[PDB]
Amino acid sequence: FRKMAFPSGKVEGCMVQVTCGTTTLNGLWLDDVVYCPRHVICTSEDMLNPNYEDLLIRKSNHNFLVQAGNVQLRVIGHSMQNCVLKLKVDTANPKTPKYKFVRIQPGQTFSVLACYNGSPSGVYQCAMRPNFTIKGSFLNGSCGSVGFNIDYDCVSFCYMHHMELPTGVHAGTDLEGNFYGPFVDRQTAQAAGTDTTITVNVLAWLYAAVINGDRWFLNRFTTTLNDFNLVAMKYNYEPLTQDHVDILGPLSAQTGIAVLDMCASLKELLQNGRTILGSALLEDEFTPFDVVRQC
Amino acid sequence: FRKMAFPSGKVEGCMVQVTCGTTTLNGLWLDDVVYCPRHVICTSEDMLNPNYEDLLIRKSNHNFLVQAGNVQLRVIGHSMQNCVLKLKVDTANPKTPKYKFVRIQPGQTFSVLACYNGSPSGVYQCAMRPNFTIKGSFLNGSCGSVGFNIDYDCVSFCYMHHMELPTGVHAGTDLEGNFYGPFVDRQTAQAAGTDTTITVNVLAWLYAAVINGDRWFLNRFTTTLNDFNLVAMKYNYEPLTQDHVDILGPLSAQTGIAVLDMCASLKELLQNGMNGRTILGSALLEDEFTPFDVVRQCSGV
Ligand SMILES: *C(=O)[C@H](C[C@@H]1CCNC1=O)NC(=O)[C@H](CC(C)C)NC(=O)OC[C@@H]1C[C@H]1c1ccccc1
Ligand SMILES: *C(=O)[C@H](C[C@@H]1CCNC1=O)NC(=O)[C@H](CC(C)C)NC(=O)OC[C@@H]1C[C@H]1c1ccccc1
Repeated sequence: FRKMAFPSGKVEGCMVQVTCGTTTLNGLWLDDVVYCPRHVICTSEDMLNPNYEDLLIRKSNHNFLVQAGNVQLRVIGHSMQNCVLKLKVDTANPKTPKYKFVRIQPGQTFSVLACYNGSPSGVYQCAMRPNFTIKGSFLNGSCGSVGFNIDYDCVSFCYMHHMELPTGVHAGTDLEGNFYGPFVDRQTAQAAGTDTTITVNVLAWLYAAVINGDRWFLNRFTTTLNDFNLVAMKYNYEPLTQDHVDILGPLSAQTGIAVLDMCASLKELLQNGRTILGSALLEDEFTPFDVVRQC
Repeated sequence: FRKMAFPSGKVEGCMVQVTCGTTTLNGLWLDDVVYCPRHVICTSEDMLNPNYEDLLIRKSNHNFLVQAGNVQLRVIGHSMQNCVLKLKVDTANPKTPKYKFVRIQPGQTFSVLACYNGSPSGVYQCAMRPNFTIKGSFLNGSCGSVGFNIDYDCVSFCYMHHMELPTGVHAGTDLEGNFYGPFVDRQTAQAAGTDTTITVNVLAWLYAAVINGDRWFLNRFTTTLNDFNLVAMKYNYEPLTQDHVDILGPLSAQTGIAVLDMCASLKELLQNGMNGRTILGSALLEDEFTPFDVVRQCSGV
């Protein structure tokens, strides 16, 4: 059992290089539109507190250089939607997949195709935290990298990268330019809330382990929802609902471990602390969906 | 800092489905050849101890169903090379990347494109353990999935998946059909040796942590290759050579922390544990990043 990204070929086809002044970053070319963070129009000074409306007024279509390999695309329109720029280009991406824009929920996962200069460097899987940050690997030039899931041949884009916070975690927008969490695209110190642990994911992981041999944490003891949720309240785990139980229903079936048998194992691991799938810590960034896909 | 696979696009376009009998697995289609594990030609009873020569003799081209997307590729020939089967096909993959076949060294890493029925489902990063196994995620039907690196525009194919060992680790071959390690493609309990921890990679990871702000484990001490190696041997860490030191040179230069200083820090961590702290978020020492891995990621190649 491994943390696993989606095959990223479908997204690589959409990545382009967008340049404006001395600023360059990555764009998402879908049909005849390139999506990219709006702070591409910003200079050094401007970054501390830009007026994007006024700054955009100062830029014409020709100030934007969209590059797809050894091919320049002509920009012919531009519009600001929230924190993203939509540049209309004269050419439609032949490699446009079937795609949709979604806004995922915290606790959901997606893959990230980290890019630089419109070229992909690597791929990894992230979770959206309850405080609407992600733990990534992004350097300067990586803005415009996107997060996505693949259901069938449909690419669901859900994230576009804009910034690092002083803690070193990351923040960005959906593809309509709306930030996840309270953040603004300005170079100021910004706090994320206190985080918490995605209980439903820890359970699915404990299922993943069982399915893959690790079984030492199981026990004869059992527990109720209301009982488990006092323990969880104390260790800063999200409370478990009947909706979460039902979500875990399918892994319960494959294993014959009732959800609340597994919650008993988790109460005990929480109160008393070997390894589980070779981790010394409880992993909370696999969803039930992820666990079922990989088993 | 993250465990990060190469982008897999160039490889997805080479994955096909190969079926022979009730047995389906994945093949790698490059130019006009499809490469896959040879046990695709086995049934149930054959698995326990097959004579692959005899079994391949009794099979013909029409016995191999190769599907690529929604297109059926006509097989027009079949040879065996070591533990892999080469199926010549009527059409050449128009999506054949520039590629090479390499046999990687233990301690080196590579990306795995996990596939089922010729369809990619996922991608992750692995190391060739010193005992020539890999800790992967492989189910039935995943055989023929490949591991690879990208250097330049060239895909270097280094691994093709064959089997799971009793302990749960995985074993396979290079793309010429030679297994990494002492393993055979037969349904029998098979031992890998005792595994060791890849010391030069652990050091590479400690550099990655310093680069990313995690510094509590640095100390003012230093050591010698010889004095460190006597500790390494005790905790089943590969011994460090002057070659490993020079490989770590570039990361030494960027952090201005001397290799043997970091070895002093590793020494302390092994003898004292992590005292409850973490490092790059981990409660254990990671050994599946090469120095090359850390540099590619901490500089954006
Ligand atoms: C993409 O253009 C880039 C990616 C950043 C680069 C460093 N790591 C990353 O993920 N984005 C930016 O540089 C941001 C542009 C603004 C928001 C329009 N700015 C940014 O990320 O600044 C880094 C964090 C804010 C600074 C900070 C730390 C500690 C105390 C105060 C401020
Ligand atoms: C790919 O077709 C498949 C992938 C395996 C299946 C389960 N997990 C995997 O990675 N390969 C095979 O099934 C192998 C074909 C043989 C070599 C002809 N066989 C295999 O993987 O056996 C599973 C483990 C070895 C058996 C075992 C355990 C304990 C004691 C004795 C034997």
